[PDB]
Amino acid sequence: MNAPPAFESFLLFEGEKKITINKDTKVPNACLFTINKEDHTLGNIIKSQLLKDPQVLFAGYKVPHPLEHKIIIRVQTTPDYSPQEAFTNAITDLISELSLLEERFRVAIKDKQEG
Amino acid sequence: MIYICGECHTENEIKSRDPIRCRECGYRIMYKKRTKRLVVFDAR
Amino acid sequence: QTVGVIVRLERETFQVLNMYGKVVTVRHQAVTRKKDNRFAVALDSEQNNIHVKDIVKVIDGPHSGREGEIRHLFRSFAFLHCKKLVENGGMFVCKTRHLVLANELIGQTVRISQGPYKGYIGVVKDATESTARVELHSTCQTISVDRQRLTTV
Amino acid sequence: PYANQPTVRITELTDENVKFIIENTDLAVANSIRRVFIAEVPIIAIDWVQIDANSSVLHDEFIAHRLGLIPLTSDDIVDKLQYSRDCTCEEFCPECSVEFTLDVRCNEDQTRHVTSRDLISNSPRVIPVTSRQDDILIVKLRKGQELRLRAYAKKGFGKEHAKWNPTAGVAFEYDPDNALRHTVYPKPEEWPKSEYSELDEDESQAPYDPNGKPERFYYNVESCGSLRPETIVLSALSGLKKKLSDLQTQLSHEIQSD
Amino acid sequence: MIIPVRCFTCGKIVGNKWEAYLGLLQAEYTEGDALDALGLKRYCCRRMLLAHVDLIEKLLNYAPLE
Ligand SMILES: [Zn+2]
Ligand SMILES: [Zn+2]
Ligand SMILES: [Zn+2]
Repeated sequence: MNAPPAFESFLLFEGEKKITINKDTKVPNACLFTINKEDHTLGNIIKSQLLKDPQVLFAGYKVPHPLEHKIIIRVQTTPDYSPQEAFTNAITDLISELSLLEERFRVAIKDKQEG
Repeated sequence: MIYICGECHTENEIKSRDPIRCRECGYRIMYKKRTKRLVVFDAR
Repeated sequence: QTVGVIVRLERETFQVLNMYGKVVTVRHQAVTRKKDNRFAVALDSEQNNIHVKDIVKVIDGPHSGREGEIRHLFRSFAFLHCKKLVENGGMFVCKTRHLVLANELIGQTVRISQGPYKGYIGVVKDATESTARVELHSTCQTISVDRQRLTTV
Repeated sequence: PYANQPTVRITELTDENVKFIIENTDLAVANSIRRVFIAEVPIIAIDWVQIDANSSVLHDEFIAHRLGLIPLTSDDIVDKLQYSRDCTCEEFCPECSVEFTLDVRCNEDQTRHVTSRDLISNSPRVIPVTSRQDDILIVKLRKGQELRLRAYAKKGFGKEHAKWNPTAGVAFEYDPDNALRHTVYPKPEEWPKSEYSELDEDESQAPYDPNGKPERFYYNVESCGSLRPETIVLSALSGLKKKLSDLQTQLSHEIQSD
Repeated sequence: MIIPVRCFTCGKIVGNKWEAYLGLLQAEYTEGDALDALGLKRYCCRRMLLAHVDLIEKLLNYAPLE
């Protein structure tokens, strides 16, 4: 009766925005990225890849409610480096790592199949 | 209207204001046939 | 087709003025009570929007020159009451223009053809010009979807 | 440039199983790959059923539910198949769905097993997995009982419904000797060793590693049949990369908007 | 009533294994040996065939209305 549709966990409706950046004024060089229709799958990798950056002073993600589909990633960087640049670099490194992983997986699968 | 008889399972065409009774065996519990309207389920 | 106002009570009948300006004798069961539209708006001869309880003058028709209070309103006729008038206890009817101020989708089976509900079959319980309430055959819910995403089976 | 450089070692590869090891990566990356295995790998499964006749003892939604869980061979077709929502067709077309039909009547005095062999598709590529072991039993019919239905199978992933989950069992583990002490055993001698444990029989745990991090992850991905088990992993890596690419595109739009 | 298509816990196909399980039990297999011979290794899948009650056989004793 009050069952949400199964596509509501991953589909943006009309007028919904995929990612929104809001600079919080508590501390300098900090931003909050609100990503709609995402879950722990992207939040965890983005948080860890930001934690690999020495210029990132804080990297965290959270789901405010499991019944809603929304990820908040708080990124605070050093003053000579922006949180948006940190987020872009983290996504770029994740994409490069996943492409390398996919190519090496294809190579290893061809090695296992051939012998 | 077509009503399937309860025990002999034979279709009976009766009109309105007629008593419910089977033409063949006289059994008087009859069921409606399944509708011809388009029924669709998500396979979930 | 014809409405009226009771102008006199009797033991077994009524005297009722019709919309046309004539008082006829009808019985008690011969009429049914009409849900009064207290909020009807009409146009006079100079496009002033007249209403119930308004003080108006009649400048055309049989009762031209008379002044009364609007009681009941209809398509092109206005029902008035005037305490100076001895006829029908002051009851008379005039034209609205003789005065001066002083769905085909509901019940049809339907298929959502666009959006995230595409392929679902339902029945339109309630429809407007923009959106329609489609009671879905596949779930236990009635969704609200715009009619441009709907095709009729 | 802080990207990992992960390596892959395939230790086992059958028609329903890939056991592999990913080294030199992060725990978050490994877990996100494991989650995409279950929830974000698209396959083809039945999602639209109309039933012209159902005289069986099981009702119509029961039969539709059992039809949705039958896996269909989605190899090399789900990549070139559109989503129904993203398709420009009015109802259904070969660009977004595969049509199945079923028409079984039992006219013999023994029970008729309506199985997945009776599901007939117009696409020769997308067929029930058991039709390519016995067949998946849909319903049993008594004499005089009929099942006649028309289905459409669209593309989707396990985040929407579990019938689009391509995996049976995603075994995932790391640090098999508890060197990182991520779990703390009250009595370590009471605990059995794993398949990947590198300890002798007298030991129960590895010595504690204070500088260690999860750096080697063991997977056993078992396929339900819709995709080959290596195709699940390749499509999972591609799908995670695509999700990150779309997120980077929207992030670039949001950055340039400000 | 009828054997589930999927194991509830993991999603392994157990709907094509009920008749093979009954045939193996008719071949004087123990239930554990029958489950091992069917490839049901996780105990979540083994309880799907072990605990199944085939009520559709009892439902098929009643004559169809048609
Ligand atoms: Zn009869
Ligand atoms: Zn299409
Ligand atoms: Zn299982």
